[PDB]
Amino acid sequence: KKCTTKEDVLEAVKERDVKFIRTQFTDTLGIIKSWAIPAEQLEEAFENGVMFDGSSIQGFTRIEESDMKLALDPSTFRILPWRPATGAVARILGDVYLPDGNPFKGDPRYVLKTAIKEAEKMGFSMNVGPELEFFLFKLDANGNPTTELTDQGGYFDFAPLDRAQDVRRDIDYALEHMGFQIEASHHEVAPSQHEIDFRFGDVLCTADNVVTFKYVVKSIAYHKGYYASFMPKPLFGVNGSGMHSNQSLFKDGKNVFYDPDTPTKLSQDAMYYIGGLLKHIREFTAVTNPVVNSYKRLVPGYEAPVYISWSAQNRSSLIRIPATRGNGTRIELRCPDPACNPYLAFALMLRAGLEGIKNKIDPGEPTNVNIFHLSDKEREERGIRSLPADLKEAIDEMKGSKFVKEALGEHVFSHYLCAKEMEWDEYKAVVHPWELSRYLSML
Amino acid sequence: KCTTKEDVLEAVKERDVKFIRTQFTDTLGIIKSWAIPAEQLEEAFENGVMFDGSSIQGFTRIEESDMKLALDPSTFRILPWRPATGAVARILGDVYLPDGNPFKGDPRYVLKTAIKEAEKMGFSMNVGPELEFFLFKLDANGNPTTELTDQGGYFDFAPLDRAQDVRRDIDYALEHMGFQIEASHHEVAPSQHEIDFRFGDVLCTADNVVTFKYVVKSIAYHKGYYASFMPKPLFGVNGSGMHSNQSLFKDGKNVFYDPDTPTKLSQDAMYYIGGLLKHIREFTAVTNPVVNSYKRLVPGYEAPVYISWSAQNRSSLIRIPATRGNGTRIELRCPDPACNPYLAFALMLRAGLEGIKNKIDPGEPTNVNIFHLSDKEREERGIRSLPADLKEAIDEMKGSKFVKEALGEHVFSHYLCAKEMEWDEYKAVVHPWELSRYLSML
Amino acid sequence: VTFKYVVKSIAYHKGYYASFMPKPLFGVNGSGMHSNQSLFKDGKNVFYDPDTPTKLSQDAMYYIGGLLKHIREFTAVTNPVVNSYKRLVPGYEAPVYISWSAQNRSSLIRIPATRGNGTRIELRCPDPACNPYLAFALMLRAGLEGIKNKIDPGEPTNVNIFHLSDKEREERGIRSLPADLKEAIDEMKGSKFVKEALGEHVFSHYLCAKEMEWDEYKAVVHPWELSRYLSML
Repeated sequence: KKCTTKEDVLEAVKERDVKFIRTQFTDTLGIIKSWAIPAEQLEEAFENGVMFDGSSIQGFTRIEESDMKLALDPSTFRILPWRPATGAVARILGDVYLPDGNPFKGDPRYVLKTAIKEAEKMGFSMNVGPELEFFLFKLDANGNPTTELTDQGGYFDFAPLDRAQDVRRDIDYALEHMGFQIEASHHEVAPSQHEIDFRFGDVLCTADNVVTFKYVVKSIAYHKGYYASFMPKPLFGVNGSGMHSNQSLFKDGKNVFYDPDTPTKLSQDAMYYIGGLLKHIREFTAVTNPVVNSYKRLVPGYEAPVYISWSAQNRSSLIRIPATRGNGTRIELRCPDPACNPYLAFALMLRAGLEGIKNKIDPGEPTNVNIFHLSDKEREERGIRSLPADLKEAIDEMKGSKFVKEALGEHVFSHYLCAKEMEWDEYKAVVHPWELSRYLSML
Repeated sequence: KCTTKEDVLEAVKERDVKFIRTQFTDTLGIIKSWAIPAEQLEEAFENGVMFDGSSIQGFTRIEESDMKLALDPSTFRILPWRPATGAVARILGDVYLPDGNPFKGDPRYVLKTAIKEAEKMGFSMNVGPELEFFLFKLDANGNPTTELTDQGGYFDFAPLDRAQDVRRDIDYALEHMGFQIEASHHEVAPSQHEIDFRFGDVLCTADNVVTFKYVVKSIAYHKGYYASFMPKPLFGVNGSGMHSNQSLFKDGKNVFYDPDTPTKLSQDAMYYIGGLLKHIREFTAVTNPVVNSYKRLVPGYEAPVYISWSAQNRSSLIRIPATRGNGTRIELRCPDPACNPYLAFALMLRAGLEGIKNKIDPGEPTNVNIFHLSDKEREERGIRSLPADLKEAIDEMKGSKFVKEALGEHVFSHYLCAKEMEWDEYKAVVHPWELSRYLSML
Repeated sequence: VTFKYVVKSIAYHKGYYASFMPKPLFGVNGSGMHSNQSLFKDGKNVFYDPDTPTKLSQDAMYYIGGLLKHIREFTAVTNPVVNSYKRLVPGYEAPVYISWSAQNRSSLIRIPATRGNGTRIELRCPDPACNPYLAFALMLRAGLEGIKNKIDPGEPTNVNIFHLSDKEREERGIRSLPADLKEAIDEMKGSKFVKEALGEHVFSHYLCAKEMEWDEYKAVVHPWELSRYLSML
């Protein structure tokens, strides 16, 4: 049954011996945040809100407002798929308020809700189906994460068939009976790599679910003796991990990307939505691909795209349009990796698409050729631009962008860019073992 | 018997089936799968399932990659393990392009076309396959090795230790998903085993050979061992083959049997053999698919490296067992377990059919030891060899119109480009045998 | 011959090892024995012709033509072991394509800039495992029949041969050296030119021993096979 009121939640806590409640939120960068509330404190939390330190979201960097209130949302209450001896555990989410009663604009979830409100002002709602690729590694003798493989299978192989076969099934079962409604899962291209495909769904509940997925999957794997890694590129020379984001807009339950009267059966407003996405994706690549290691995945030779193009036929464009029509018409954006903040990243896809629809942004021609095999002049003649090559280059693009600044809000915009600037400055000064291998003998 | 999607959904509910697995192969015989939650199954039966065709045909080309699997309810089978989370089952189906026509690059589709062509003459094919594997140890980290589990030989009662129980559990698991073993025995090499399955229609049999490999492997892994289907994992002992016994039936009767001929074989039996002998060189690349396959096809062991048929010599490339009647059969001995069985059985079927349509004489049987003859002696007999390595098998197949039409152009070309890349990789490797032979010498 | 065991003895005695394997390490250059040769007659270089624009005699061209006509027939002499054909793979110094040129320095046969007395032809396929007596004997025999029979070597190949298609090479008629020792053995087994130049004794002794060598190698199961297939099949 569906939890709608706090009394539904409080009744369900009683009936199922739920002993601890975990809040679930993200900081600016997409790190999963939480704290533990005993069941005994929960009714008061529904009454007065819960005070907490906003530095958890916005960092310690600046003197700003820091005592926030979490107004719990009973419809986000969901029992977690493990039963400790101590009792059942659940998660819940909420809205963060400043002491004056105004919503805190720096919560990524509020940022998505404002994009939702914009789409609603135009009569639209957005669905998303994410595709989460990940790696299943071994723990070393101390229980630490490693990159040790659990299998050497490839794309859609029925692998692994040892003990890890049971762990993979466990992860699937836990999500399904949490209530995820997985559509499918397969082995992906690289050794020990996997993909679980979410059901298409309301964008807010989807972004909420992507965060929950990350730690449920890690906890299941850890407790079985394995490690689930959402690194974009843990291993050189094999495929990285992405989070392709299929999406569509609806006007009261009618897919707005479908139009049965056109030769492709795609609507005009679908193409404008693509045009807006292609117009701004460079300016927020730092959001969808947020760490240094993201751009080791954004290199040629694998499932990762590097060139800004759209296409139906070519399964490797940045924007790909599946063959499905009718209600399930969607466009797939392939560049994002799973290290991103899904709230900030879905919100900017939605804002970009809504601008393309509002401004009639023609996306141009589709690129059906292999873009890797082309020359610069051909790409230049085609006008085929490439995504930022590294995090610094992505940051600078974002820095100059008033679209991204408006969509995210100045708080989030500036907090994000400062911290990413600092991480690159830490990365750039490191002398890597590859440098000694190449240069120590030589120089 | 599973006949309808309503039979399946009821059995899924009744037997607590929580996960369904699809089951298919790519162009190169690799087994492929994805997992469907049992909550998705009713929608899957109604709408099909969309999946990436790069699973079957690879990534090397821009071609149609959005396929649809239409689930076939009569291929639903519960797997022989019971996880705490609930039961598991495998299912197959037919693959469709978005425009609604069948996808021709599916190896199962290639076999149906051979079945469909053979039905234009009123012929149907049965297969009883004999699968050899090695039961090896795992190392400390749970990974495969070639370390022996026993030192027994042909038809020995061995192992008698804990691996005695693994072998039994493997035979038990297959029998109780409905494989109907005829017999299993220890094979010539140490730690080598063979399971002989009952005769069935070639489509059911090819589906079951795919199921068998991952079932056997998963059972062995879960008991702490490894089941290996390499052709030649170990130098200087026997390799593993997939001998493929076959019968053709018409009007209910065995096409190969004739009670009135001296050997009690029908004429079409000899024509079927002639067709196989004519074309076998041209699809050794399919029945013997990897580089390691031609370390098994060297003289000295159970492997047949010469093209000939016989009833008397057990080691001829084509053998006729003494059984007559409705069980008259033809054993084609050269294949190994790495082959795509949909592609192998279809090519055998077409080749046999070609022999019957064009009345291809098989020539004389070879009743002697072909190894113990000279190179001129066998040329006196006109006895040819099977290709000596993968590159040679590739070159024989690239120039074959029979193979190209039987597989279709998409399969033919994909298969050849991939195998050509595999050989171009292997031929540049500097092996440790070369250092041992040459480092001091040169 | 003196060079190989003097170097080996010197190296051993100082704590090192000198290796003439054609290809001891994968993925880095193999080792060749490049063979510069010149013909002389009455104290003058047969290959040099001042009055031609290129300054190469017509006899130089006939000598290259003879080498090209016959190099496939005795690659098993110039490259005599299994490991020879792991250097005869694309990507490194070693040729695999039967061509000639001056401007391209990759060529199987190259003509350096040198003119006058130092005019020479360079054959780049041999490696230091070959028998120099047999390899030079067949070099000289092949070039001599090119001069005897006025064998025209065709056009030089100045482009990068790797960057072409088998249609491009089939258009140009650029053939490949034997890819492994078995292919070289078969090619030599049928050459009447190699048999007559070497004599029945050497010809048959050499081929029987090389076939025995191949049969031993072809049956071995290599670790590369266990890495690739053991977990997969």
